[PDB]
Amino acid sequence: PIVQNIQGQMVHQAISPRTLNAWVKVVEEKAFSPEVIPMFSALSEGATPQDLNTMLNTVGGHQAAMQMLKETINEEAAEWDRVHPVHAGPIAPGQMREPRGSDIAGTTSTLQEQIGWMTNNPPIPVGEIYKRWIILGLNKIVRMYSPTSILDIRQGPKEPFRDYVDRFYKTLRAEQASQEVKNWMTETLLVQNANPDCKTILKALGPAATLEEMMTACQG
Amino acid sequence: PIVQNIQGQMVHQAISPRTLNAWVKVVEEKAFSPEVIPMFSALSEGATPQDLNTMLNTVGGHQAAMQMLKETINEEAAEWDRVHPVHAGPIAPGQMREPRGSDIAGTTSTLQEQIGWMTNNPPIPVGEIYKRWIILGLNKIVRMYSPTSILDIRQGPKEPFRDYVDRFYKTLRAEQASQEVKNWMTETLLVQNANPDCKTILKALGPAATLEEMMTACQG
Amino acid sequence: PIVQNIQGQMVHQAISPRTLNAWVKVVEEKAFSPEVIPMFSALSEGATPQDLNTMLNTVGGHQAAMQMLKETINEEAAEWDRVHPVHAGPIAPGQMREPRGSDIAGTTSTLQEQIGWMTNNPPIPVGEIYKRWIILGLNKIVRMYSPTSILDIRQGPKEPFRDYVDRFYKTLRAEQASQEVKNWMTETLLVQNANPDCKTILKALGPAATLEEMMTACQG
Amino acid sequence: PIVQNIQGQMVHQAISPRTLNAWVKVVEEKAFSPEVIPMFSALSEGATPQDLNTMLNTVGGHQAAMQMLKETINEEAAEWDRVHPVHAGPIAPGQMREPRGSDIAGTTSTLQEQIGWMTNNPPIPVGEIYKRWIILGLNKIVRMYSPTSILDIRQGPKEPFRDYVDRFYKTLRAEQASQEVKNWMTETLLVQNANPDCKTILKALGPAATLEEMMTACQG
Amino acid sequence: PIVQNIQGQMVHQAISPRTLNAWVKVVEEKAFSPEVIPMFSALSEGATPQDLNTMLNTVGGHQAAMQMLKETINEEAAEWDRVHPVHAGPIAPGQMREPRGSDIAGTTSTLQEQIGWMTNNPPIPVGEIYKRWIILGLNKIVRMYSPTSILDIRQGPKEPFRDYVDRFYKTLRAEQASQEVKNWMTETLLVQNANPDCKTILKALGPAATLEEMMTACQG
Amino acid sequence: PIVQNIQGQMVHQAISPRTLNAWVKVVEEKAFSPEVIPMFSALSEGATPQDLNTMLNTVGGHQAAMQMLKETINEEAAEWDRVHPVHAGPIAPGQMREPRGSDIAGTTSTLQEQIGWMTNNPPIPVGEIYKRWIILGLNKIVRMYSPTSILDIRQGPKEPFRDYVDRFYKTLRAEQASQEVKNWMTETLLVQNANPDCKTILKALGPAATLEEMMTACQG
Repeated sequence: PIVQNIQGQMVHQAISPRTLNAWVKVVEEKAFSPEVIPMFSALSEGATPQDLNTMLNTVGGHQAAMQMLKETINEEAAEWDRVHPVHAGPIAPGQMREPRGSDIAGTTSTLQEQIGWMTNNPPIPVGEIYKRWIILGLNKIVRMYSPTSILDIRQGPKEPFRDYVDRFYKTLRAEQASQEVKNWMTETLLVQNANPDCKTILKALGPAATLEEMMTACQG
Repeated sequence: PIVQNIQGQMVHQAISPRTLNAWVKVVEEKAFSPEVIPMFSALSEGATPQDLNTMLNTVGGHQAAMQMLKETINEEAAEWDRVHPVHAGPIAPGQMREPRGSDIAGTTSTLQEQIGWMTNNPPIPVGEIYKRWIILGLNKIVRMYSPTSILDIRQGPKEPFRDYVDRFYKTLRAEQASQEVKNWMTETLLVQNANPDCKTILKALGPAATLEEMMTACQG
Repeated sequence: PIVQNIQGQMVHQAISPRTLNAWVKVVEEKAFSPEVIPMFSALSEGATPQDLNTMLNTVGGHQAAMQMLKETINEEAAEWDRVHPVHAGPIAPGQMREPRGSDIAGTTSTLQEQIGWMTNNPPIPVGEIYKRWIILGLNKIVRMYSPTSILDIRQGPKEPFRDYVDRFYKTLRAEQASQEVKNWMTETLLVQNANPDCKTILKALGPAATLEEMMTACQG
Repeated sequence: PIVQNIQGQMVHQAISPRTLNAWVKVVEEKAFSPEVIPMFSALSEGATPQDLNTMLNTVGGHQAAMQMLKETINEEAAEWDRVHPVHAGPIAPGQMREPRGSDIAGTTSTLQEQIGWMTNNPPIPVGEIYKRWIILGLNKIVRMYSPTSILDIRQGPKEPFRDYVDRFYKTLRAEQASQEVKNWMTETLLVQNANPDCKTILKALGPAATLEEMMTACQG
Repeated sequence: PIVQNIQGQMVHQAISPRTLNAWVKVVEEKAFSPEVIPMFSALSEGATPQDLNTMLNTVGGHQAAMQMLKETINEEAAEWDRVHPVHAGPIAPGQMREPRGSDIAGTTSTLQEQIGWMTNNPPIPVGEIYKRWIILGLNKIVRMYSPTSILDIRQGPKEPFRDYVDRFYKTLRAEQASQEVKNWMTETLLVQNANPDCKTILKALGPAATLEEMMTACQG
Repeated sequence: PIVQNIQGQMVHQAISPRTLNAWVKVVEEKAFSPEVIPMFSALSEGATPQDLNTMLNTVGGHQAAMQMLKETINEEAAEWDRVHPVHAGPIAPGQMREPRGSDIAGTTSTLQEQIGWMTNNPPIPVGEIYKRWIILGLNKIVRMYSPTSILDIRQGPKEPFRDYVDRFYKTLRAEQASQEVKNWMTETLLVQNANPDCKTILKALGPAATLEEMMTACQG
């Protein structure tokens, strides 16, 4: 990943083994849960497409998820090539040729060319584009790992309200259908599926009730 | 988070992966203890709102508590907007606009806008305000996670005074109240709920005795 | 490796103890899984043949695999020396001589000659060729460690489609066939070797079958 | 802490997470040994009272010891405020006001006042006083934590002299008496409490008994 | 060890504690094996003789091996003295004296003299010579630590070919002999000591069969 | 410990928690062995007397050895004060007062005075003097922790020669009576205490025999 110097300029730097070790360990230990996308975006800030291909190929196991991510990256690269055709002929001396989708992916280009793209004037953010594509692929992967659907949630007679709302919001963050649909769901489905006693305790507070009073009602 | 860089010019330095790993580990190992608040306040010194959002997203589990935290952040932003209205219009070329609640919460504010609001003279304390909000939310969470009420703390027949006062002060620190209420409670509740064998000893010392005198009295 | 100094001449640097410890640890911990080749290509970047020989010699155990890798390096060096004539006699100053196969292997050269061949104009990628040879050898090794063949994978009656495709893609990554033949295999045998229920499901799905829709169809 | 820049101003720097991690690790693993006080004084060097409050609040468990430490800090602050009058009214610019005991404790101030008091000319060190108070409190704690007294140490018939002198000097390090009383006891009760055989050996050694001579005499 | 410091002026940098801890760990777990010589050469790149003495003193246990190493260093020093005589007399102000046989081992040579001998132009390769001596000693020690001879390696009746060839090549690498002798040793011993069925299987392939074909013959 | 900067000057630096942790771990895990003195000398290069008092007070357990070290430091300081009396009266403006015997230890002087003493013109090496004293104390400690004497060594009928020579050289390095006496002992006591069969095998080679042939004789 590129790093700025004392005078402000930046140059390529070898990827730290600690970053790769932490990424592989968090992938192994935390599997594919909603909290891998923020850590992935934090680990590889400013990473070249070669570094992202490294961080993806290094993930042993869960090869189906990695194949899904590869297919998503392939579709995004095809759409990028369709929306931005590259020109042919001689290239200007002060400009380097613009990358194609397969080259934005970093599959058929050298590291020096990535560094030249990233440190050009004006700079070309190939790393950020490929990171956005990988984040979309990881969103689709965490959607696939979702164990249950949002509608099938029903609290057991003994399962505490805390565990119920924990499971609910876990699969809700794993759903990621939309934002306003999520807002409507947390109003309706959250109170629609409570245990009868605590259910009517929550209905006593009306729809204006917030989550804090919703929990301290059934609390104790 | 931004940091003083040689010489005297603050530049943006992205959050280090080791800090995120330390935060994930402390939330995994210590769950939601009263001490986490200081560990969180010390791990994120001078952090941009984006860094605090990253540190709150990287949490694994406890989704209910994170939801209460987000809702209290929204409530604090609404109160800030009700107290600090924002006037619309074109901005000054050299001075930045006054941020709204959504600009403080890092939801709709780009990283450059936050860097501006922080490094500008005079500085806008967006980081400290968002930290105060998150600290209020964490106080709510740790006061909710209390297993038993402070009024129910009672010593066993052979439970030593050591573990009794340890558990009592732990629950009292987790409990929420003004300092004078705690000053009254440590004088009215501590000696009364003790074991009678050592309760007589504490009564023999006196009502206004300090903690160390009673502790060395029932020592052994 | 050879770290490129900021706005200055590229300076040689000894391999980091951290890098070597991470390498020996991943070897010992994961044996020879298909990701050890990407992780090796990641750890060893811009490294001299001396660095690569050190990284290979620090490996303890699997001496059969090490001897096979050395035999592959010897075969590659023999082919290089056969298809590339070696010049001799007096050599003009400021121009290094013709690198032999035994020298590009690093068994008959020195760090000075390696750095000279990597700093010449135009540069000669001695490191990038020796790394290519090591990757060919590691590919042979990981093919030898393949427990089962690819044509002999059959889904269990209870073993789910996710686990089946995970094993299938792991064996495909281990497979030695060319990429053009590799595609037809994942297009045909994936749906031709599954259990009858989801087999008929994917048959009703028909052509243009992609992994995402396949896994969404075989749900439940 | 307050790191002194090389040829520059003493720039303030937030406590690194490593310091707090080591502090919580030692206070968790080693409980309250006599040496923890030296390690605490080592980790926190030139630290603001905010840093010391953060280091104390991060301690998890042993809440009775923390309450005793806070009571000791309160007593020291009361004494400081009693024996030092506090000025008020308009204060000349460029000169900070009189530091109060509750203010020298850092409970009624921000980081700016502490940094100003630790940068004034002449300097008024708040850190070296608040650390002194914390060390007095930790000394009271480690004295309270000692399981056995110094006057009640007796060597076992089979237990050798080395283990006996180890326990004796550990309890002496935990002792609360003045240094002259400490010298008196380490001069007399050491030989006055040993096993009769080596007791007579050390009596034959006579006056000017020195520890290495004692341990060389009691050999075998 | 000395290191190239910005810009172009080598200055002395003391050995880092982490390197010493890595060395102690590798001489605690790996103990003495063929892989230790390569690890040692990588941990001590460009080390002054004082650093190598420090790294050889920190080894706990195995005092016989360290004594062998010291005696072989003395023997190499005597041979260097017998081959490179040192003339006595006053030294020139510009250039340094020729190091004696014991000035290499860092016994009577101060650190400043070694730094001079290394940074002078032309440099005196004291570090590489002492490293060659230590490497000869380590080769002696690892050839001594061999449990059995290479002639005694024989495969069990049901012991798979994998473990047999692994153990055989490990003992052959630990053994000390010229590579030319090993070329006959392998073709004479590998096939003969195998299991009778696998013996005939390998003999069916041919005498000059490579290792990979011989392996894939009895694979499984 | 002081550290050099880019301009070449040195200034105080806070002691790293990693150094303290490594020292405490090596002191406890390895207890007292001849290889604790090189580790101590390597860990605290350039450390101020305050840092050495930290590294000594931080050693929990083995308080008798620490008291021996304190007594040795006290005797060395008394001898230093006797051999170098300090002058009275006003001190010159360009010179700082020379440290007394007790102030070399850093017991009654602040850190700033140590830094001024170490970076004066000309510099005064108080740190090196106190390190020499501590190394002498540690030598006496490892002398006391020697389990057996050098003369009592007699190899058992079954104890292998390797274990015998290991124990011999261990307690010989732990003896440190002298260096030429060590050279006489390794000639006489090593050959005088062998098992009769291997004893006469060693006598077959005469006194001119070296250790390598000495061991390979009894080997196998």
